[PDB]
Amino acid sequence: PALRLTLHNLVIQYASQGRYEVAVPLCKQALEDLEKTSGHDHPDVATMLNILALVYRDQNKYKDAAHLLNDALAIREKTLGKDHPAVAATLNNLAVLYGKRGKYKEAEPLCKRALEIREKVLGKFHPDVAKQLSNLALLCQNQGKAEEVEYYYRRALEIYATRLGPDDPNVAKTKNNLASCYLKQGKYQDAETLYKEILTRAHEKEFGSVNGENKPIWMHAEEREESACKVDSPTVNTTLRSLGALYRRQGKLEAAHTLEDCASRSR
Amino acid sequence: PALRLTLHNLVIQYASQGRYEVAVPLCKQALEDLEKTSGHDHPDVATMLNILALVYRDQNKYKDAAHLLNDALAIREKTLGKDHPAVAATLNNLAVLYGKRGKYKEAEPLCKRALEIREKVLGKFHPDVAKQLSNLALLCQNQGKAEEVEYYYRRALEIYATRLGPDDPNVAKTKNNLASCYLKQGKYQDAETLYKEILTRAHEKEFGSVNGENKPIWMHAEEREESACKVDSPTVNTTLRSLGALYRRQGKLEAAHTLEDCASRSR
Repeated sequence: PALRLTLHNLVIQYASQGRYEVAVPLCKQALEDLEKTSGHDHPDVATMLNILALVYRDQNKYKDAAHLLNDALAIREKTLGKDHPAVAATLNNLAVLYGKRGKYKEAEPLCKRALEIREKVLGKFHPDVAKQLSNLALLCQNQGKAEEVEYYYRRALEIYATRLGPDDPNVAKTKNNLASCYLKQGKYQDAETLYKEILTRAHEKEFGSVNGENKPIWMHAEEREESACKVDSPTVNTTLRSLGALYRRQGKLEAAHTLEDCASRSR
Repeated sequence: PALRLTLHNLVIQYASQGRYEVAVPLCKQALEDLEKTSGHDHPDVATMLNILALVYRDQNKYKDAAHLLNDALAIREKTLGKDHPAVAATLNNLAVLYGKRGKYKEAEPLCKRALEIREKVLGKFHPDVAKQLSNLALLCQNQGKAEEVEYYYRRALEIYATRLGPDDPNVAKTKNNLASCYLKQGKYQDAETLYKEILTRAHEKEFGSVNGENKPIWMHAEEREESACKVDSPTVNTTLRSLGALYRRQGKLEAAHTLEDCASRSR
């Protein structure tokens, strides 16, 4: 573009940074008009629609915001084509707007496609891609899609656990999420295993060499069923409670009762 | 006993150590006769019947061997009572003899009871329990009771992985055993996950912090499917060949070659 349509454009981003909407929305339009007269339907017209869609979302004009991104998407699909990185960002932004209104059904395909493009660009095992998974799986954690969200969380965990440390929060969060999906699928043992993994891993993040007399809380819980744990971690607390429902289901009531003992003290 | 019936006894064990049977069994009888005249039915007679039963098993006189252990068991149950550690060993030895003749059905309850006693004595999570759970998983495996095998290997792995280091061979061995169980049931995903866990863990036992650009072999294998591992560990080699077979089933033949060529180089 001419350094009119570029400096014009440079301030759009500039004044909106200090959240100065109203100011910016008007300029962006004046730009798009100049662009659609001096070169249409072109990919730049789409980049501007994108910024305008973002500003509308921030003003809670969701109907208007969504409409623009769809038109920016169609422009980018014609020009830059399918599998293009800029098409991936647009699909995500539209999936976001759809999720904000609780339209999960129509958000899933958009998010599924964005992930496919992201795998082509970055590779199947990049962690920018692991985002897309424990985000796309959490699309279907709303839709109760379970067999798919078993697949996507396993794929997600596969990347998180390997590419990042065992003390990374995404690992425990994905494990809890896969744990709930196993519970829903009546695979109680498979859920129990995952919960034990979180607690065992977390026990080792402070209590060194995991000694003979140094056992994780769940072991003491089960051994107590033959009749020192204050941890202010929010994810651990949830794990503590969630399994305290498995121990109740199995009739291991004293263990399950002992699973609130460190969930309500450490909070 | 009198230092006649003790030194008499001391040589039983002594001459049988160098596998000198024929010699020993005659003495063991002479001892049991002296014991049954000078104090019957008593726990020591049972210990001698035990040694006798062991010697008979080694001479392949299985009918005779099993009959004696049953009588030693009944003596120990009367004297030392149920839940006594010495009863546990007897039940295991009788379960062994029954397994050697392919009588798995009648061996399972004996082995199940021995485990219950071992849990009372040592606690639900002592390593010696994981030895029973592995023997118990293997008997069920011979009966084709896969759902129970799955249960017993999960229980054993639970102990091994937690109580012992992640580099402990029992972990990988139990994981391979559970994987085969999963394969037999047609639960290919659950087996694939286990195989990947072994390789990922083993990758971290030399290649430090598991960096972004430092991925495990199976990742490189799958990423290669978009078209440096010499490890002389025998268990790992098996895992590589097994996961390789799953990729072959999925039609990911290039991924399969990657792991297979790694195995055949490290042997």
